[PDB]
Amino acid sequence: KVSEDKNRNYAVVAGVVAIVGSIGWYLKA
Amino acid sequence: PDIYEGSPTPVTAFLSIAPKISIFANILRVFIYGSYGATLQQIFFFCSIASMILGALAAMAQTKVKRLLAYSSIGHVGYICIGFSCGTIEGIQSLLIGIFIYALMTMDAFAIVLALRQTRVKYIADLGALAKTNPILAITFSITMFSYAGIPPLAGFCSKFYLFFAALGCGAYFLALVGVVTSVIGCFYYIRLVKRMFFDTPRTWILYEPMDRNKSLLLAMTSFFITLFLLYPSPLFSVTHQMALSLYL
Amino acid sequence: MGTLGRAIYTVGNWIRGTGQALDRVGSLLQGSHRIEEHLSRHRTLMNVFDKSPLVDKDVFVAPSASVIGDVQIGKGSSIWYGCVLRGDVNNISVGSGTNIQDNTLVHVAKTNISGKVLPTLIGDNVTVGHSAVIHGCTVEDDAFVGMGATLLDGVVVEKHAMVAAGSLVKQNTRIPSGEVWGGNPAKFMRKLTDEEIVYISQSAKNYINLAQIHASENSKSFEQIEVERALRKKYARKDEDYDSMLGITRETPPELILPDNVLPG
Amino acid sequence: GSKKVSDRIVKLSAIDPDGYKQDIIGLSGQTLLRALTHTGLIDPASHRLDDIEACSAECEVQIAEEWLEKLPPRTYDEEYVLKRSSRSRILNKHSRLGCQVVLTQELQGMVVAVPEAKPWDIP
Amino acid sequence: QVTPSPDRVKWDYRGQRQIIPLGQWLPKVAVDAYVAPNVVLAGQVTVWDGSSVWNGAVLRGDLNKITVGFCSNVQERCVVHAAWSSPTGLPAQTLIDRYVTVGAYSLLRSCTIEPECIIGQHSILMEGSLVETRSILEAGSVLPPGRRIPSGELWGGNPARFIRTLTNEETLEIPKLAVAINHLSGDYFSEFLPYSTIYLEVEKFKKSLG
Amino acid sequence: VRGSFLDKSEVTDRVLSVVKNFQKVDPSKVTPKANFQNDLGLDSLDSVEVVMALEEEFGFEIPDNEADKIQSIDLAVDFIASHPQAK
Amino acid sequence: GTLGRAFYSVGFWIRETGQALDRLGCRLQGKNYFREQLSRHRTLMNVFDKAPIVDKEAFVAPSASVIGDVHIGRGSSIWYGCVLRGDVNTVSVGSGTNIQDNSLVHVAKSNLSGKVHPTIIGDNVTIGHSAVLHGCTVEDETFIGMGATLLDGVVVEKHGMVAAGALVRQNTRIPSGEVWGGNPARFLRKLTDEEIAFISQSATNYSNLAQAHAAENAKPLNVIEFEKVLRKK
Ligand SMILES: C/C=C/C(=O)SCCNC(=O)CCNC(=O)[C@H](O)C(C)(C)COP(=O)(O)OP(=O)(O)OC[C@H]1O[C@@H](n2cnc3c(N)ncnc32)[C@H](O)[C@@H]1OP(=O)(O)O
Ligand SMILES: CCCCCCCCCCCCCCCCCC(=O)O[C@@H](COC(=O)CCCCCCCCCCCCCCC)COP(=O)(O)OCC[N+](C)(C)C
Ligand SMILES: CCCCCCCCCCCCCCCCCC(=O)O[C@@H](COC(=O)CCCCCCCCCCCCCCC)COP(=O)(O)OCC[N+](C)(C)C
Ligand SMILES: CCCCCCCCCCCCCCCCCCCC(=O)O[C@H](COC(=O)CCCCCCCCCCCCCC)COP(=O)(O)OCCN
Ligand SMILES: CCCCCCCCCCCC(=O)SCCNC(=O)CCNC(=O)[C@H](O)C(C)(C)COP(=O)(O)O
Ligand SMILES: [Fe+3]
Ligand SMILES: [Zn+2]
Repeated sequence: KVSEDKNRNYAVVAGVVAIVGSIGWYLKA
Repeated sequence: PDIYEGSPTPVTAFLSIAPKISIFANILRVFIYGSYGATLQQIFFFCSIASMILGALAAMAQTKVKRLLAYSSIGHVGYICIGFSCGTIEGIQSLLIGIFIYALMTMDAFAIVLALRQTRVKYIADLGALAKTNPILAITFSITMFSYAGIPPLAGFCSKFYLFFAALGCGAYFLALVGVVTSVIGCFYYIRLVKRMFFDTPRTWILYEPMDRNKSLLLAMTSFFITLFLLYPSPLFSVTHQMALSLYL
Repeated sequence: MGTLGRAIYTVGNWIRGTGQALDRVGSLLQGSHRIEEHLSRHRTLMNVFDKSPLVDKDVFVAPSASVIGDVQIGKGSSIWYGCVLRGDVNNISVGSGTNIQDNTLVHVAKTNISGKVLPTLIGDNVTVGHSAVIHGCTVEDDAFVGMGATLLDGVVVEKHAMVAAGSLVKQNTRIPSGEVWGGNPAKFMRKLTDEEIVYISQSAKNYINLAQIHASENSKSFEQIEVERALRKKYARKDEDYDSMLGITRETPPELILPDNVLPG
Repeated sequence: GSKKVSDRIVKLSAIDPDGYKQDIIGLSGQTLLRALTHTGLIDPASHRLDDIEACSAECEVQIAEEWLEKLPPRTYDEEYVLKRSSRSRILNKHSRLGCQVVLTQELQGMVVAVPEAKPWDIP
Repeated sequence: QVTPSPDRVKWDYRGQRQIIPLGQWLPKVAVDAYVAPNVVLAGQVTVWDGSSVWNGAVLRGDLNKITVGFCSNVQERCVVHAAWSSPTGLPAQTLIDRYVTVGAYSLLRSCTIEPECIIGQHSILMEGSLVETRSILEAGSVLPPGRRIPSGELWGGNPARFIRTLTNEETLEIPKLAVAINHLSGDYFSEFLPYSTIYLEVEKFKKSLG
Repeated sequence: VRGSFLDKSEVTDRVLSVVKNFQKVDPSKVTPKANFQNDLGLDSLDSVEVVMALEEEFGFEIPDNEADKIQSIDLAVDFIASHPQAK
Repeated sequence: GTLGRAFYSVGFWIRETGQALDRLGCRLQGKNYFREQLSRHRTLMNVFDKAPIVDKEAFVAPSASVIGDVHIGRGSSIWYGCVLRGDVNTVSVGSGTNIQDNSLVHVAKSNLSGKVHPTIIGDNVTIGHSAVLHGCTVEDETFIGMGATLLDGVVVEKHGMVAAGALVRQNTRIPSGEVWGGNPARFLRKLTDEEIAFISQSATNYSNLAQAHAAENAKPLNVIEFEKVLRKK
């Protein structure tokens, strides 16, 4: 129901932010 | 040679490349940008000839891989310093081209050496039957050797071409003589490795552990560059002409 | 945990659904020719004809072994990888401290061609070598059966007797005490020296010790397997010089150390 | 079976750097180095081939002249390797490269001295 | 008395583990070697590049090292074992060198097989025995402890005896047979992805039980 | 050139002299094959004495589990003539 | 054919990708159960399109290995530990034939020694424990003694018998009614009529025993054993 590893969740957020920010960086340049 | 052999192999790989870049930057900006003149170009002239001869002979004497690569690098810095000696925009450009290409070839060679150090490669003879136990690795290492020998159309052919281009024009027929002899000696001791991996049938084989992803990717890219650089060499040619000009303007 | 945890779990559910859909599409592209791997249906111990194997507490039975029907195995014995003990039409009895080596077949008969049909009786402290075939015969205590040997119905191997590796022992042959027989057909070769009797005993006890480490490893759960995988990876190499710089001494964990009775010394 | 490993076994004695004598075993037709590596008297990892081109005298042994007469004379390359590998750059007259000595039935009972191991494992 | 345990596993859903570690002794399999799914490798076993181990074979390195060399094959239902020591006094590891074809149903214990040999089907090689390079053993051969097969010869029988000397063409054929068997093993290797999907079956079997 | 073993002839002469001048050995039974106990009238204490004398003259210690085999002059010379620690 | 193999290969790419995606999804949820070492043994295994065709009335022990193009007839039985590999050529087993525990029925792995012969086993055949059959033909109502080895090109004619532990050399023909044994296999004696009766009756008994073992193995997997293995400590 829930992923409990907090550090893993934060790393997942960081990877998602990297991917989305890279897409936006390409798009707006 | 002693420091290169005795240091940990990653140290040897790092020392083989970066300090040369930095110190040639320094040499260009001190001497080329300064002024005592013909004396110093003669310094580098005599040291280039001495380095080519001694590197070729000593490398021919070596039975171990690291020492062979060390003496090979000594010979190649002789080839490179020929460009500094002739004191022209094309001389500086050729010196820069030689450093770039030697650095990428050395990176390729030391990626292979580091991959093989997982099974403690020490002697040239330890490469026996490599064309059987890892065919694509034996081919990759063979391309590096032929590039080191300067066989066209591999990237290594650029340094040989400028060595003779600088001698014939400046009138240096003794330098051209020395270049021919030392190039042939170098080709012999480079193709000795290819013979060991492809022609020999030893009684005992050494089976090597496969390399990690990092070294495989680096090797793959440097191997495409070495084989295919002379199909599209314009960016290096332009960037190095730019750099040679920027020293004075 | 929390809202972020729940959202990541839901996204993982979506990714899993997509992955299994891609696997199904790839299976369709292969023309459905690939027979799918499935849950293991092999039973190490199985009933047949309402006969259950009687196996002592401290018996190593390799998971890949097949013990079927009316089979009795005594204390300290060991059944190794790929062994088949099929006690379906008759009884199989294995004594104490007896090893049945890898890929061995033991079977019985309901009725022999002639004579009194007898069960398969393997005594105490018996060594049976790899890939042997034991069929409806009797091996008495402290006997040795070589690897790849075949014993046919009614064969009796007496106490302190040896059947050489590769031998074919014809039906009703008797191997007397103190002799070694071999060949195809098996025949008398020579007497057994006292040192060879000591060897046979040594074989049996060495196997008793080997069975312990194999039984311990084969019975480990998933979690312990993972723990020991990580521990093995951590201690596979060393940098004792950097440890001395740190002033520490790394010790091998006890779950990676074998008992001394199985070490070569 | 009319052909046994015992037909090729060569009885040998080796004196370790501590001076203690050990009875070791090797096959005829194989090198003295292999016989020495069987029991770890010489580290097998330090000399993995039996080739002079892969030798830095890690296989070096000292043999008395009574057994030296029963061996072929040292080649120029062997003496070169031995001399350069010497700390004092002096050629020992009783030194042999173990990788270049092939065991024969005539070497039954040969006594060999194994010197202290040289560093071999280049960083 | 035969006193059983109520907790002994009758059916193990995982099946027999292929890789059996023994303390720190972990079997080592090259990434380009084929090992059949039901093979058991235990303890000090090394399987090198290009080699193959086929269905039902057992390689148990709990008393000594077991090595399968470059481009060698151990075929169906072979058992390879080793002992602490050999009667010959030489080290008792089982060494299968390169380009060696070990026929199906063969039993090897603390033997050495030199490069480029063929072991016939249903053969037995005992403690301390030695097969020299470029030799062939006929099917059903029995090599007693410490016996030797001289190089370049064809042997056979129970016990094995000299039959004839091999021709050079025959000895040239041996590495070809090893290479062909490696080529066949490639087809089996290509049938297995890096992971199985059994864990999904385990998952649903668990869910149906709550 | 530098060697590692004493010459056989030198070791033979050295051991022969050591046995000849020992205490109770007339220099007439001392042959390069003579046995200590059977042919020299020496008891076990005296044979141990002689072996210990062999140690001083060649400057190194002979293992206790090896001295039990040196019973004559030939076995002695066989031992010291090939031992690298001999000087 | 070649197109079939191309699609089979591409299919593996898609499957590899999907399974990796599933593992990623499990990792995001903190599950490591895909790391479990579970047996990849398949009782029936295909090699591309070469797949075993097994009659519904034939017993195949779960631990047996049937690989490639292998045909098993009605009332036949493949016992525990058996290995049957027809890949370079085919293997066919007739009706009412028992292949006993730990037996090996396979074909030549390579055509180096000539064309690879198939293995043909007729009807009501008995193949003893730990026998080796390699590219041979075994006609109806014959007996192969256990631990015997039959090499390629061998033909065992009807009512032929191969004694236990025999080594029948390549291309040997075993005539009808004859008992051959030893290494190499040689004529021993003629078969008696009682032995023919035992051949037939032993085969019929094996088909009934097969039935019993197939019913035993077909029972549902016990969930108590599963829970015991799961909850171990
Ligand atoms: C630590 C683990 C312990 C264990 O569990 S060990 C289990 C695995 N190992 C085994 O099963 C192998 C046991 N040892 C043996 O079987 C062995 O052979 C054996 C122990 C009979 C015999 O080995 P030997 O070294 O003692 O052989 P012999 O000295 O007696 O030779 C006699 C003779 O028999 C012949 N020979 C001997 N061995 C055999 C055979 N077997 N068959 C046929 N013929 C043979 C041989 O040719 C010989 O020459 P000829 O007669 O003139 O021809
Ligand atoms: C239903 C339609 C939707 C289908 C979506 C499919 C999209 C999938 C696209 C593939 C993305 C591939 C990304 C490759 C990176 C692998 C990320 C990963 O492995 O996750 C890891 C690690 O994750 C990270 O550290 C950062 C990367 C995660 C970010 C990318 C996740 C991809 C899916 C997005 C899920 C988050 C979306 C919601 C966020 C709130 C989980 O943690 P650990 O198990 O501890 O890692 C062990 C080490 N190892 C990497 C080998 C597995
Ligand atoms: C003309 C140049 C001047 C002269 C120099 C010549 C230098 C070479 C000497 C020639 C003599 C003969 C050389 C023989 C080499 C050919 C064999 C070979 O290299 O095959 C390799 C093939 O090596 C390669 O991988 C080469 C890859 C280079 C890629 C270059 C192509 C770039 C675009 C292609 C796009 C992808 C493919 C498109 C179609 C699918 C196989 O390697 P293995 O070690 O046998 O096995 C590999 C493992 N596995 C098969 C399982 C994957
Ligand atoms: C110019 C000639 C033609 C060239 C061709 C150009 C084409 C572009 C190249 C395309 C690359 C194809 C493959 C892309 C997919 C692979 C993605 C890498 C996966 C990854 O994360 O790799 C990690 C390791 O990092 C790595 O392995 C990455 C590091 C690799 C080294 C290269 C970069 C180093 C820095 C720059 C060097 C420049 C030198 C030049 C002077 C983890 O890997 P894993 O998960 O398998 O675990 C390894 C056990 N630890
Ligand atoms: C500077 C000095 C420092 C150290 C001084 C130490 C002084 C120690 C004084 C006491 C030593 C002893 O008596 S220690 C005791 C010695 N006593 C015995 O051994 C009695 C039994 N006799 C025998 O064994 C034989 O008579 C015998 C001839 C010995 C040998 O046997 P052989 O006949 O087969 O050669
Ligand atoms: Fe050497
Ligand atoms: Zn049976």
